Amino acid sequence: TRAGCLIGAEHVNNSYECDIPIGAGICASYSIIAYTMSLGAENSVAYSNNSIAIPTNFTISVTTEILPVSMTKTSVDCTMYICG
Amino acid sequence: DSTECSNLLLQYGSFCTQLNRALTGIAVEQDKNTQEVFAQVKQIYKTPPIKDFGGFNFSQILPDPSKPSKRSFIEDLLFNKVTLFNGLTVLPPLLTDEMIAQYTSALLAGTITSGWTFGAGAALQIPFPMQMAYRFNGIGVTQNVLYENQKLIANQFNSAIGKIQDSLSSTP
Amino acid sequence: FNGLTVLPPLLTDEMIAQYTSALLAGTITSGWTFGAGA
Amino acid sequence: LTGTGVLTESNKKFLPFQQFGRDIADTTDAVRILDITPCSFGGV
Amino acid sequence: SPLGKLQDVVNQNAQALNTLVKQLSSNFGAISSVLNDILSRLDPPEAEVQIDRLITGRLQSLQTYVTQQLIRAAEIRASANLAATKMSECVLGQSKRVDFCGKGYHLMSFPQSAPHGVVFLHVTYVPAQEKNFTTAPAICHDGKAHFPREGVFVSNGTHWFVTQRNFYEPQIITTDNTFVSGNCDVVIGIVNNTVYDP
Amino acid sequence: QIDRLITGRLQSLQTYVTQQLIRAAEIRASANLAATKMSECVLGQSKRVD
Ligand SMILES: *[C@@H]1O[C@H](CO)[C@@H](O)[C@H](O)[C@H]1NC(C)=O
Ligand SMILES: *[C@@H]1O[C@H](CO)[C@@H](O)[C@H](O)[C@H]1NC(C)=O
Ligand SMILES: *[C@@H]1O[C@H](CO)[C@@H](O)[C@H](O)[C@H]1NC(C)=O
Ligand SMILES: *[C@@H]1O[C@H](CO)[C@@H](O)[C@H](O)[C@H]1NC(C)=O
Ligand SMILES: *[C@@H]1O[C@H](CO)[C@@H](O)[C@H](O)[C@H]1NC(C)=O
Ligand SMILES: *[C@@H]1O[C@H](CO)[C@@H](O)[C@H](O)[C@H]1NC(C)=O
Ligand SMILES: *[C@@H]1O[C@H](CO)[C@@H](O)[C@H](O)[C@H]1NC(C)=O
Repeated sequence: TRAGCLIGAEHVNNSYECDIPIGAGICASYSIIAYTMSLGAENSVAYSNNSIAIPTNFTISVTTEILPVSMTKTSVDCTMYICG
Repeated sequence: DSTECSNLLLQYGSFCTQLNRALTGIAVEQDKNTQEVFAQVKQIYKTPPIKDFGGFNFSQILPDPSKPSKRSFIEDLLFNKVTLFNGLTVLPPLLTDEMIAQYTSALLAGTITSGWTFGAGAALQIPFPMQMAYRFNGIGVTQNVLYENQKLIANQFNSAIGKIQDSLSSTP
Repeated sequence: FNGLTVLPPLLTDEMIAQYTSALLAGTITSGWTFGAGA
Repeated sequence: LTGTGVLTESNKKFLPFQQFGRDIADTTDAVRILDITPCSFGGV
Repeated sequence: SPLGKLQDVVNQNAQALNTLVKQLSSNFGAISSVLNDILSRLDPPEAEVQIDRLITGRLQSLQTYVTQQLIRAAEIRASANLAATKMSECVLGQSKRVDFCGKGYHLMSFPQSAPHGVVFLHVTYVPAQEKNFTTAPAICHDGKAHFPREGVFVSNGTHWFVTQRNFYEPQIITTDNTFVSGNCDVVIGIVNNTVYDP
Repeated sequence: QIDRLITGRLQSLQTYVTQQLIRAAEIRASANLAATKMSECVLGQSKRVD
C-alpha cells in the first residue's frame, strides 16, 4: 500500500470498522486480516418535495462523557535531583 | 550509520525514545482531530438522483459523477489552490482525501435532505422549502416570508454561491 | 526518593463527591433555578 | 561505594554470590544483609 | 477501558516521571553515573569537570521534563475549561447547542466524580419509530393561505391534520393553531383543504 | 569533536520537537473549534451571534 508493505496478514476485499489503524485508509483486525475501513452503514434517504418523516416514539438515552479536570501535582527539588 | 554515534549515545541516555514518543503522540493526535471533525455521523447519506429543492441549486457543492476524486467543484478549487533522506519520514494520514470528501458528501446530503434531524438521531426526510421555513422560524421570521419570496431567496442563494466560486477561482 | 515529591490535592475526594452530590441534588429538586439564584 | 542514609534491618533474602541489591533507578538499596534507606527529607 | 482518557493522562504522567528517574542514572559522557563514586575516586579538577558534565545532562533532562509538563498542563487546563463550561451549561441548565451535551436533543445532565476528572451522564431525547406522511407548505381555504403556528401540516392518505415536528400528535386543522397570510396564489405546493372554525 | 556535534544536533532536535508540540496544540485547538462549528452549524441552527 502507499503506507508501505504489510507481511503476515491476509488482504480481504470486504470493509469493516477500523480496529488497528495501519494508515492511508487501510486497517487491520483479528488470523489477522487487512482491509480498507468502511466509513459506516450506507443508506439512501427517500427524499421528496411533498413527503416528511415524523417520529411516533422516543428513546431516553443516557450517555457518558469523560473529561480530565486535573493531573498529579509533582514538585522537583533541582538541587536534590541534580546533585543529591 | 556510524557505530561511534551509537557508542556515544547509549551512554548519553534515552532522549531518542522521548522524541519518538512525542512525535508518535502528535501524529495520533492529528488523526484523532481529523476523525472527530469530519466523522460526525456513522451513516453515509446519499443525495437522491432527482434534485428538486424548490429552486435552490446545490450541484455546485454536491459531488459529480465525472470522478474528480469524488469532490465537488468548490472542493476541486480548494485543493488546486493550496500548493504543497536524513531520518525524516512522513506518515500518511489514516483518512484519505476521498474518504474525507465522502464524509463531506454525506454531511451535505443529510443537511439538505433531513435538515438537522440526522444530527440528533435517525434522518427524517423533509422538503427543503419546509426546512428553510423552519430555519426562518428559528431566527424569528415567520414561514410566510419564505413562502411568498421562495424564488427570490433561491436566486439570492444561487447568486451568493456564484460569488463564492468566483472569489475562490481568481481572488487569492 | 531523589527530590521528587507529590503534592496532595487541595480538595479531597470526599469534598469533590460532596460537590457533585450537591449539584445533582439541586438539579433534581430545583432544575436550573439554583444555577441562576436561589 | 560511599553514600549517606539510615541503615535498616533487612527481611529480603540474598544469595551467597550476591553482595549488593539495587532497586529501580539503578541506585544502591540493599548491601550485604542490611537495607539502605536515606534519612527523612522534604520541603519547608 | 471506559475511562481511557483519565488512564491515558495518568500513564503519560507516570511515564514522564519514570523517564526522568531513568535519566538520573545516565553517564552523560562521564566516567560514572554515580556522583558519590566520582567524588570518592578523583582529583577535585577532574572531579569537577565530570560534575559539570553530569549537571549539564541532568539539567537538560529536567528542562525537557518541565517543558512537557507545561504543555500537558495547558492541555489539561483546556479540558478543564471545557468541563467547567459543560457543567455550567449541561448540568446547571438546558443547552440548545447540538451534541455539546450528548447526542440528540439534550434534556439534562448529571455530574459524577472521577479520580482525576469528571463524568457527565447526559440524558437526551432521541426520536424513534418513524412514519411517512404527505406535507403541504400551507392550506388554501376560502382563497386564503393558512400556515401552522407551530408544527407542520401532514396527511396520511387524504385526511389533513396538523401535528408537531418532534412527535406525531395529529390535530384537526383549525383557525386557532393556524394563521392567515395572503392568498393561495404565491405559495408553491399549497393544497386545498377545509379549515375548521370553532 | 563528535560528542560536541552530538550535543548540538540533539539540541536542534529538542527545539524542533518543542515547536511541533506547540503547533500541534494550536492545531488541536483549531480542530476542536472546527468540530464544534460543524456540530452546531451543520448539524443544527446556532443562536450564538457571529
Ligand atoms: C474481491 O472483491 C469483490 C467485490 O467485493 C468480490 O466479489 C470478490 O470475491 C473479492 N475477491 C477476493 C479474492 O477477495
Ligand atoms: C414506544 O416504545 C415502547 C418500548 O420502547 C413501547 O412500549 C410503546 O408502546 C411505544 N409507543 C407506541 C405509541 O407504540
Ligand atoms: C445549477 O448550476 C449549474 C451551473 O451553474 C447548472 O449547470 C445547473 O443546471 C443548475 N441546476 C439547476 C437545477 O438549475
Ligand atoms: C418512508 O420513508 C422511508 C425512509 O425513512 C423509505 O424507505 C420508505 O420507502 C418510505 N415509504 C414509502 C411508501 O415510500
Ligand atoms: C389517517 O389516519 C386517521 C387516524 O385514524 C384516519 O382518521 C384517516 O381516515 C386516515 N386516512 C387514511 C387515508 O388512511
Ligand atoms: C414535486 O415534484 C413533482 C415532479 O417530480 C411535481 O410533479 C410536483 O408538482 C411537485 N410537488 C410540489 C408540492 O412541489
Ligand atoms: C383549489 O380550489 C380552487 C377553487 O376552489 C381552484 O381554482 C384550485 O385549482 C384548487 N387547487 C387545486 C390544487 O386543485
